[PDB]
Amino acid sequence: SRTGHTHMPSVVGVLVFTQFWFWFPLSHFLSLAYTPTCVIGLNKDLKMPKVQYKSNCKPSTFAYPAPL
Amino acid sequence: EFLHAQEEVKRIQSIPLVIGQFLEAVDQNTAIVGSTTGSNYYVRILSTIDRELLKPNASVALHKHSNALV
Amino acid sequence: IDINDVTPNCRVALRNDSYTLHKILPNKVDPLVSLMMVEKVPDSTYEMIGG
Amino acid sequence: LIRNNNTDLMILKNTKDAVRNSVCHTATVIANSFMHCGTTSDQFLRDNLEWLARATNWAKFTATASLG
Amino acid sequence: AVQKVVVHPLVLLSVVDHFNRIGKVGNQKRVVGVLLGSWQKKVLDVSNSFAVPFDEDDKDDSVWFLDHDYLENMYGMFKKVNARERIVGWYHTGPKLHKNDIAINELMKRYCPNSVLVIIDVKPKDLGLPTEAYISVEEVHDDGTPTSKTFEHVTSEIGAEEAEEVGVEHLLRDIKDTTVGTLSQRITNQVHGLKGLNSKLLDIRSYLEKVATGKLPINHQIIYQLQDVFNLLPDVSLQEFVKAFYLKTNDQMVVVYLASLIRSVVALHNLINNKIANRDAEKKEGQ
Amino acid sequence: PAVDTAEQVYISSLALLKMLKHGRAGVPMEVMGLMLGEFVDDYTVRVIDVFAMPQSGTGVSVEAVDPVFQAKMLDMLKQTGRPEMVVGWYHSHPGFGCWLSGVDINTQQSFEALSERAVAVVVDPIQSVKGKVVIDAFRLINANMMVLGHEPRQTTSNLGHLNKPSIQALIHGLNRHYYSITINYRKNELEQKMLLNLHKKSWMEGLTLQDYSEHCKHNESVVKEMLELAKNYNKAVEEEDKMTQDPKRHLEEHVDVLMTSNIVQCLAAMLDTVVFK
Ligand SMILES: [Zn+2]
Repeated sequence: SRTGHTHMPSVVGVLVFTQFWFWFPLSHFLSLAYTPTCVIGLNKDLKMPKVQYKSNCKPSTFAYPAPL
Repeated sequence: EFLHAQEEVKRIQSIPLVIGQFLEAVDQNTAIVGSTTGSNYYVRILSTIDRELLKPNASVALHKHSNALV
Repeated sequence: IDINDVTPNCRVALRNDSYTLHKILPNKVDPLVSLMMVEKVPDSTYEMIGG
Repeated sequence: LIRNNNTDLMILKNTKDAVRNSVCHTATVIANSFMHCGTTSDQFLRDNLEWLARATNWAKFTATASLG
Repeated sequence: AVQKVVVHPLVLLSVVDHFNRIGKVGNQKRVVGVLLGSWQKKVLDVSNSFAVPFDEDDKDDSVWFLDHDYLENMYGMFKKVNARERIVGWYHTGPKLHKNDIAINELMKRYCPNSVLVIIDVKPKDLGLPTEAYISVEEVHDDGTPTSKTFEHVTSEIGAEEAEEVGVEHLLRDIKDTTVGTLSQRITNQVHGLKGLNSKLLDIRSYLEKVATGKLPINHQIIYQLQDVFNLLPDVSLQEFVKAFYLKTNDQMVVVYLASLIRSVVALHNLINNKIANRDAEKKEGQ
Repeated sequence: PAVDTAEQVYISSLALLKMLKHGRAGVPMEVMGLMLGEFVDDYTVRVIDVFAMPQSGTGVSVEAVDPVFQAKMLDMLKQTGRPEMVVGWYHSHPGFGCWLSGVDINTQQSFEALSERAVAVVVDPIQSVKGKVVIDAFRLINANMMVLGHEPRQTTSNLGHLNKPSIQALIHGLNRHYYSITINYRKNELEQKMLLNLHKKSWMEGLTLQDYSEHCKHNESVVKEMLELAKNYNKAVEEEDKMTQDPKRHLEEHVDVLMTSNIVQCLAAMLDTVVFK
């Protein structure tokens, strides 16, 4: 997890995905190993307000791959 | 495993081999032979068959199936 | 293999059961002629000849 | 994920074009599933109904799993 | 008589499979079959076998139902499949004999004059072969003792056709040993030899204990062989032998010394080459 | 429904040994037999044992089955305690490859008609040189499925692949009329130990000593050879280091053999002197 705790869904998903050599349908278990790389700000009302996060780095070391 | 592979090579250098005349050496570890069956083949030489002694038109035993010079 | 290297009267190797040409071998030479070219040069020299 | 669903479809289109075998077919299905996981966007599967319909036996199992 | 019997891997596997299937369907101490083979001098070649239906009363110890009709039918069909394999004996997968063994060997002698029992122990041991061979001989004991129709041991061995060697080797490819003497394996073989010698000596000592106390009678052939063994024990404290022994040990040790010296010199050459290579690489990297 | 490229035929140790024996015991005549086995669920064909067929002279075909012999011996094997169906047939191809010919295809079609899971196995005893068992299972591809564009066999897992199909089988139509099933072997620990008993050495040979005269002769011979290699290796090192392998390698092999043989016999002699008094 983000705090260092082992992510049980993620480890289970990776193991079962690795167990696709014997059964392709289990190859989808890797979905459990997908974690959104999101930082989401919530205020007291538990609704997402329009905030502007500020990262001090070049806009090419973390940008989406360009369409080719 | 290395010992096993050595033993396998020593085995493929087996007993029921077929006589033939090594005609010439094309490259390293490959040469042309003419088997006493009356046909000429482009076969592969095993390793360390004394290529110094392996002179053109030399009596040599051939693998019965692959015709390799062994 | 490129065809252009496959000239008439040249030896070629053929795969088993498919007779597919997969190598160009040394040109065939009559054994009597082949054992007629000099491989090991004599040891005589122009310094061994006088007059 | 839905707000940021910056997925690329041309690469998947190229894979689909290059595919010939059922193995690669299910591979493309699963890769689409991975590239669309948590995005709820099945645009590729709703566009290539003929391709998706060329599946059979456990390939249909895998395609439905990709949907999930 | 028969001096040797060589059983085959196919026979061993068939016996094991027969016992397994019988003990899976039901429960029985023994399972019985016929052994088919050929003779070459007094060397039987047990190259095949087939199970026969057979059950007995383990309490009575004298009632059994070996199926002669089944035996002959199977023998005929095996003759049809292969002809150079005539009934040469029978086998039962019992670790120990029974009072029924003589009777069943009498039954089998109708199909073979020199009928031989082969006890093939499905339980796998670690010192000896899984087959023990017995031939029923009944003769007036020159000993002068009452004579009873009993078995006599026959030398047994395991041999294989080439078409069986290929299968055996393929099946054992994963757990096979090298077909060459590597020093570790040779030392291990010597240790196993000591183990086997100790086990055999222990068996002989236990038999001597039993015969001495009185549980068993004195077997004159056993005692003769033991006497000959003790006659055959060498004398290693003899001076003329100690001197030759030291001479040979010194010869072997000088050969070993030369070998080790050569090996050390070669290793030094290898390290010289490695040091030079490292020097060259670091100089090139620096420049 | 579609058989996938994951089914395996589990040939027992006894079945394989019987197959090879029959093949090399009736070469060159095409030997044949039935497979007393079991289809377990959909991916398993357990060939528990085989069942030789008498040589019928008319090659290998349905005419060679001799059904009366089949029924009689199957009934008697059941009596023995071996109640297994006939999961296909085996027949040898002595030296001319491991595939199916037209008659083989017809026979396997008949077997599939009996039950559409039977596998036709082929063993080539001639090229089954010890160390390499050239055996292969097969089943036919329905004429409709191939033309329909659908693959002959489903592919749901990576199991089943990892096998390189033979060039002979390709040129004889491996995938156009049939397909090669993967052969697995069911080896029990007890069976493996029984197999080991074949060449298992005796404690005698473990504790025995090489002839001493022969040992001395061998040591002298190898030491002379190692002397010659030492001279060669000296010249090689000198020339290479003056202008800046086979001698070193051969010398290492000779030193290794000398050390192992001499040490083994010395220790065997020590053990004998202690143990036998
Ligand atoms: Zn055939």
